[PDB]
Amino acid sequence: GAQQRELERMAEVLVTGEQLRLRLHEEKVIKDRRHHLKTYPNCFVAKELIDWLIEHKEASDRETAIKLMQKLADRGIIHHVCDEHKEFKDVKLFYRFRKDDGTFPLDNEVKAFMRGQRLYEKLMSPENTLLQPREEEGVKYERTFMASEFLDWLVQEGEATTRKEAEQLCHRLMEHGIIQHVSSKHPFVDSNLLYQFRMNFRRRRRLMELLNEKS
Repeated sequence: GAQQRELERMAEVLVTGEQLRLRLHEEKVIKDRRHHLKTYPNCFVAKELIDWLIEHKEASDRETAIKLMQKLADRGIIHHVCDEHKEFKDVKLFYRFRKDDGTFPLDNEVKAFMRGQRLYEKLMSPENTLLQPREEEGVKYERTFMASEFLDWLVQEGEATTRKEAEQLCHRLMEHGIIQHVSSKHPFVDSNLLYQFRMNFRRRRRLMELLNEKS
């Protein structure tokens, strides 16, 4: 129980950080920037991001905005572009998302959540209606999939090169609480059995959730 809850807290930070990284690229808060005759690619200015967080009503004041970003720095989501400041400071210093320079601190559980995120985005797209409601024993379940059909899809979509690899991915998703069997706890089996996502990758997190307990 405790370990699953801790992983879920980890997943909330990964999802929140990633949702933010994408918005800041689209808004051009992250871009290539000059300082002392050099160009620093894919970075943001700390003081500017604080301005932006307040403008977009993600934080009420600078003090709180800073706590939000310090959390992302502590969690390995962002870092100073030259690794010269562990503190997130409200000044003209440049910081970068670790995904954007290939320095993200990876482990097997992080990898699973990132795969899950990438999968779920596809399952939310207008062209994909694999996830379907199903009823079993007078109870209706939302957004279900048959295990076998989900493996077919993973290979079709290029998320796995083979069915074995697709099955292994699903075992990892199950292990880390990302998917679950419908109705009762059960392992993932390539089969007629029904599963659904347990982790929610759709919801737009409020950045203030980063100050939630044990985040």
